[PDB]
Amino acid sequence: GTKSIALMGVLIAVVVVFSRFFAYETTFLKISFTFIPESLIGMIFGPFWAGIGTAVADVVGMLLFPKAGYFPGFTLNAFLAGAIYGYFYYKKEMTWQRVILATLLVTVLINIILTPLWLSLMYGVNLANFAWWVPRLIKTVIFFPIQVIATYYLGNKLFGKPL
Amino acid sequence: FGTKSIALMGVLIAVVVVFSRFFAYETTFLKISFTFIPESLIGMIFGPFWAGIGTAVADVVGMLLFPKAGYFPGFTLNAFLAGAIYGYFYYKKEMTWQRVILATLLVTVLINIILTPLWLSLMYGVNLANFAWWVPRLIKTVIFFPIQVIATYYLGNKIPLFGKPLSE
Ligand SMILES: Nc1nc(=O)c2nc(CNc3ccc(C(=O)N[C@@H](CCC(=O)O)C(=O)O)cc3)cnc2[nH]1
Ligand SMILES: Nc1nc(=O)c2nc(CNc3ccc(C(=O)N[C@@H](CCC(=O)O)C(=O)O)cc3)cnc2[nH]1
Repeated sequence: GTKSIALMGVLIAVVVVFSRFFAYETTFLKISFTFIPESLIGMIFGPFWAGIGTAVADVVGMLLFPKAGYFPGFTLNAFLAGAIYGYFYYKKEMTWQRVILATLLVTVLINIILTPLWLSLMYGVNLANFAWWVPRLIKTVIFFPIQVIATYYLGNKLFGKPL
Repeated sequence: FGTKSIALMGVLIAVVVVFSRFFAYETTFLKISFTFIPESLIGMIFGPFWAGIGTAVADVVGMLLFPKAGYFPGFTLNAFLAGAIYGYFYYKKEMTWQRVILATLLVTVLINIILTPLWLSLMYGVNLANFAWWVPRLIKTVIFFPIQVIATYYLGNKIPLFGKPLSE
């Protein structure tokens, strides 16, 4: 489907933009707004194609802007986001309950279980430092509210040609 | 030098004990107290230092009564810190979003995550970190922190103050 493809291209483009220019990016933390386009992309296109949508959005991301370095497991992250967004959100009506438990399953399962894993995995980390976790946990706990408010709102301002 | 501070405080300590022992969720290694509401009132009423001692003793009568689960000091070290934090942010200064958040944040990080699991380390003996030994904890801290910024903020902006503020 073309129409779907145009949409996808633009959306992949926006995800790239968020991660691209307006994130807080430092060596062991990024603060971006890369959750918003991806949940719209989860809503329109559903789990598998939101998954692929965002995974390739990441790889386009690093092919363009590589200085950060490429680590495989981060693109798995992208994919999971898509699937999760899509699976919770495509396409039941947004419910505080479920903007909430999507958003939880994303924060606990990709942000504190896995991203610390990747860096640990191929950056040399003394995981043992649990003063390593303090910015990560300040953040992990501050932005969940932001994320939930924003997602709810976006969720509740026909989607397009998705599937 | 307190004639009524003692009586009313006794009453608040009692509220704390009930909220703590009678009314809230628990299992080994984790809990949701809803004692932040009365312990934050004491931040608001008593300034930091007494609120700290206030809830420290609220803990210890808490355990004079309600013996099983033993007594462990560093938990009452938590209790004094909670009191003192709510005391420092909420007494004599307006409670706004910008500061309910930074109190609830310092209690949460410094006590619920830096310190409490560190006492659970010594008593029950599981020192090591486990993905996901922690996790029910982290689930609880990240789901519930908004509940406290939305409950103590509203504690700070009320429902039917009437008589006299910030002295009583
Ligand atoms: N494939 C790949 N894509 C990337 O964009 C990438 N970027 C970096 C640059 N370094 C970083 C910096 C921060 C975080 C990080 O803390 N990520 C949080 C996201 C928080 C948010 O978006 O709000 C995470 O949990 O993943 C990861 C890698 C390194 N390898 C990569 N590898
Ligand atoms: N001194 C003392 N005070 C207590 O309140 C106490 N309570 C118990 C009962 N067992 C438990 C069970 C759970 C938690 C607990 O995890 N408390 C945490 C909840 C988690 C969090 O920090 O978010 C807390 O908030 O205090 C403490 C004691 C045993 N010894 C004590 N000893």
